[PDB]
Amino acid sequence: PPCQGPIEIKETFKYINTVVSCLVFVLGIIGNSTLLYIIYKNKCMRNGPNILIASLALGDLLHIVIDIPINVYKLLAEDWPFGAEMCKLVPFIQKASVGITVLSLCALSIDRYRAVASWSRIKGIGVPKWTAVEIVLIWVVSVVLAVPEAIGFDIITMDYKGSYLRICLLHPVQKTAFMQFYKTAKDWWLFSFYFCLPLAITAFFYTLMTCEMLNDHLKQRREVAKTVFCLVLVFALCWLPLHLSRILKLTLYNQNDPNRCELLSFLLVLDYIGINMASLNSCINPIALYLVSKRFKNAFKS
Amino acid sequence: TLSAEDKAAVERSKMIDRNLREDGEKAAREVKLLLLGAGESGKNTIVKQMKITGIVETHFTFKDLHFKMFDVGAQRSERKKWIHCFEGVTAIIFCVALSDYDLVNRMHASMKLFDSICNNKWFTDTSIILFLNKKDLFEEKIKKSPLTICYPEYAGSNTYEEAAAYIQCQFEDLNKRKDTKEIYTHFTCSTDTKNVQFVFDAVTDVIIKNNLKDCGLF
Amino acid sequence: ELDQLRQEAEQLKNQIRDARKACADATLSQITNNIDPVGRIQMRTRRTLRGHLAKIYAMHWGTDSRLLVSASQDGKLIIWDSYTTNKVHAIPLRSSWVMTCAYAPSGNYVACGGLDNICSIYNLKTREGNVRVSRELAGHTGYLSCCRFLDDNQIVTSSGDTTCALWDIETGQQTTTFTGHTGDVMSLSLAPDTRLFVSGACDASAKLWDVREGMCRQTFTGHESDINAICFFPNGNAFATGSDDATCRLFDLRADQELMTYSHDNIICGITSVSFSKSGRLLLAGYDDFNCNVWDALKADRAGVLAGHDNRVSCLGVTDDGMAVATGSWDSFLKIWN
Amino acid sequence: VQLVESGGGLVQPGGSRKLSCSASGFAFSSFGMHWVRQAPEKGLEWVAYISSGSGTIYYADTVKGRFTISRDDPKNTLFLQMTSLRSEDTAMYYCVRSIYYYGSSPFDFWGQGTTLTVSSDIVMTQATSSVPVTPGESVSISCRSSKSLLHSNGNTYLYWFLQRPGQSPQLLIYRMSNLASGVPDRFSGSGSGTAFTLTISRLEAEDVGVYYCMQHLEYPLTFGAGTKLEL
Amino acid sequence: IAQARKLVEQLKMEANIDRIKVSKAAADLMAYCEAHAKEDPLLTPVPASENPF
Amino acid sequence: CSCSSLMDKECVYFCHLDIIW
Repeated sequence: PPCQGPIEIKETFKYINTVVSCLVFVLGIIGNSTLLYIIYKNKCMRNGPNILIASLALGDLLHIVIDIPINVYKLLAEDWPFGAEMCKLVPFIQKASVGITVLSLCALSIDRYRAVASWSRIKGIGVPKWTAVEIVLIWVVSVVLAVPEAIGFDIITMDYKGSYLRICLLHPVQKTAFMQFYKTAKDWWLFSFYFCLPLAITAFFYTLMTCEMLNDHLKQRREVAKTVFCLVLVFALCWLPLHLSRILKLTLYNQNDPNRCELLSFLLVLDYIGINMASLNSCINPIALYLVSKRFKNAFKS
Repeated sequence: TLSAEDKAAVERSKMIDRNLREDGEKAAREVKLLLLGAGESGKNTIVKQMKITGIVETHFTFKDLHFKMFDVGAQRSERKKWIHCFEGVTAIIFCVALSDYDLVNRMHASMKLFDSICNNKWFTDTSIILFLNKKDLFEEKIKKSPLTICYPEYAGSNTYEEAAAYIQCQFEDLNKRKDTKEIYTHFTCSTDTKNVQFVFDAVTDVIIKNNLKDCGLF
Repeated sequence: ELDQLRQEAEQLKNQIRDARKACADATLSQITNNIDPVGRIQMRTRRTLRGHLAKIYAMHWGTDSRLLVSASQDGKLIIWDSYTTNKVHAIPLRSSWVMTCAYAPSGNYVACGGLDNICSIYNLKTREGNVRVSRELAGHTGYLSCCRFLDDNQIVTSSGDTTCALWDIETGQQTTTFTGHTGDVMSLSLAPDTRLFVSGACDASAKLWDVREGMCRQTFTGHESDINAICFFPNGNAFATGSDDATCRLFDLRADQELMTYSHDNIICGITSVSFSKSGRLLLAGYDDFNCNVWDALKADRAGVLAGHDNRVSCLGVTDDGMAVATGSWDSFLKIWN
Repeated sequence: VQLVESGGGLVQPGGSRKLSCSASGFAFSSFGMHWVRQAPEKGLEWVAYISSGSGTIYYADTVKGRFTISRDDPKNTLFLQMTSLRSEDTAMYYCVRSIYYYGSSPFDFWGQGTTLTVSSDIVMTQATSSVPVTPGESVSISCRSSKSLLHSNGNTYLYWFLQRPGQSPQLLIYRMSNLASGVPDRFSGSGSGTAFTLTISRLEAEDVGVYYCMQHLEYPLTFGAGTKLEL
Repeated sequence: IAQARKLVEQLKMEANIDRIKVSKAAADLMAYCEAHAKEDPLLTPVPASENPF
Repeated sequence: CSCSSLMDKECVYFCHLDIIW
């Protein structure tokens, strides 16, 4: 059924979102750039977490560079003048960047828990034994689980009653039956693997870290205990709106509800805010390292 | 390319490299302690608890970590030319005797040596583990002697607990940093392995703190 | 009566000083400006030798100019093949506290000394195929600075005993003992003719001795702090010292004086190891600010910088061939700079 | 040092037997090990090789699969077990130690040998096989190759062995120029690719035997037919 | 008292040395440096034909 | 973004204005 059709993005919404997204983009790229520069200087403290922070920062830079520019252009032209192959590839790399980011966060969580629970290999500065396995496993699982998006998106120009569309949508009809099965409930699997699993594993590992961890000794036991928990809280808080928006647009979308036009418009507004917060979560990790360790504090202050 | 003998020579070097890393990982799972202190300041008695011509390396084990102690203050040599050899040590065990506070300026010499090595460039982050030896005789001699003799600008009651507390805080204030370098205090409780438990706990603490610093979480 | 001897001593010191000044009529700076400088020197890293997992404190080349032995604080000294970066041997030490590792000019033996006051001699070419200790030269009473070989049977060591001794491998006792230094001797260099050697101590004084006779012929002064490194000029008539003032002064054996100081205001750290080149035009230096310097031994102007190390360079040596320079720093890496 | 092997005896064709060599007096784990077959009348032939730590095994193409070797470093023993023997395997087997680094001398020591009776390679050719000599006379022995033994690194991998009548051959010169330890200085060697020579100066007694030229550029290690000296 | 006697004896022994002019030593140092300069692989860089590394 | 059919002019317009995700 046809609604009135007030499906549009507010002019003031574009005004605030463009500058906010650009500022988050600038802060994200510079923070990850100097993190990679500092990591390449940290050869006296070369360890597993040293590699993992670089991997998270590099994937973080990739995510921001490939997400912010295109999305902020969706507020000005909203027509996608890009190519068919680029339209078929950008979602794949974006999902790959998200995959490596969350897995690196998980990899950080296990390493920063084994530091206090496994004080048997007490020292040794270099490259660890099986971290090379984990980093490769992270980078291969990401693409293996992102290739459904690689072959899904495709431009098709429908004739709207007043314009000629250029949607880069997941096509309802495709060749492979597995793709139809995937896109049937893609949002649920996206929610579980990217939000719920990295939220549960990192929280559990840090909870184990605090339990094993718990004068100045006990105060610093609690200081790191609140630090990791606040870090996980930041991750969950900032990554929620994207997955919530996809869930709402999936099952709460009706077929004969007059409120659908308003619902979709606010769903778009929520989704734009969600991508802003996801980029904010991306930039969070350099801030967390700076506001905790004095080593990185003076490294940035140099 | 490489010939037959060159190929076998490379295989020999790789076999050597494997054995080097094998011994390297074994030595990594081992804690080194730079023991030192004043003359007859409990070092002769500490080694008898932590054992069962330039370096007297004392080797013993505990629950784990295979502690290694290099007694360097007993031999008579220069001050700070081999001190760069001991950089990177896990901890430094300083043994200061409380029975030398009346013998003549020994307490001053111990304190100045503590100040010199606590602020040293090499040992900026390495923790120092204190050991106040001869506690019982210290109580007896402060019963037979006043307390203001050692420190002219300090006044207080002539009781064991306040004297132990005041000397402990005086020693700990001699450092210029507190966040990175840590000082652990004890009193050599009796002659049992309780001292060994204390140093094991202190070494466990500093390993955890440095491990977190490597992870960027501390 | 003792003051009379003190008065005689200062009178002789004064008379030596003015005789030294009288023989001084010019400086090396006022003449080297006539000859053109080389310019800029680029030292590109060729080989990085990654076998040690602890800071290395000394290394030495072989006269073959291909093998070099390096000793670190992890308890093992490794024999390296420079051209292919191969571990020819790995010798476990009986005490990880090691300060030096020499190489016999014939290549048959490698010596090693440290905080145990013993320079133990290892035998490389053996029937059984395993490196075994040949001798242990105890009897020094002080930590060892460096051992140097004359032949396969004679070795000169300088220890913290404030003395230098000439040992004998086959017997085991020091035939000749050199004394006269006040502080501990921290460096030793052998002249190319192998007849005289120069030792550097904490007295801020460098003196050379008659190896055949056994007593010092003359003693040089002028340094302000302890001399951490001394290397002979290839011609054998000069040596360049190294102190903690970042000054690599240069002295004359025949003129019995000092030619020119090598002072740069940008460097206020300490010197760890100095050396020359095969021709002797440029002298290298190992500073405490994590990088190696390449001076000009005649013009006294920095002709380059070698800064591939992320820690202080504890030792550096030049092959007698003259091709490469091996710098080993506390990051457990030997780096070859052609 | 000494290498002593055992386990050799008459077998029927198609049978199996295992040869064991016991090593003593040196670091057995640091040395590679070679098996060489000396035919009842012919010259030396190579069989198999095991590196240090058993990380590399090579075989002659004539005994591939049929033979197999193993070592047990903790008990200092080398094994050569052979299955389905042919009639041409009747020979005397030596165990030879060889350690490879810069400046080493492989094939330095040879085992005594154990008898046995059953009822594309770089060809090394010696033009002569028997030259009469007298004491006090200088004699040159030349042995050619089917390919140049000079390598790109400068090493010319050519070896010379002297098998005195009655015992195992010993290394004289390694890499065609370097005299082995314990040999008199009167020997000499030089040459180039596909052209090698060994000049002996002031020949004396105890120098009479068969001289074998062995190439070590690549496996299998083909020996020469051997030149025999007579008085 | 004996130590001063030893030190002054060593100083007087070092006093009787036939030293040479400093300009002479500087000239010899210059002469040796330039004579062997052409065969210095560090002073004058070597092409990648005599380079082993 | 994902729709059920290519005829409902509401979801496809929504996919037009949505983000790349």
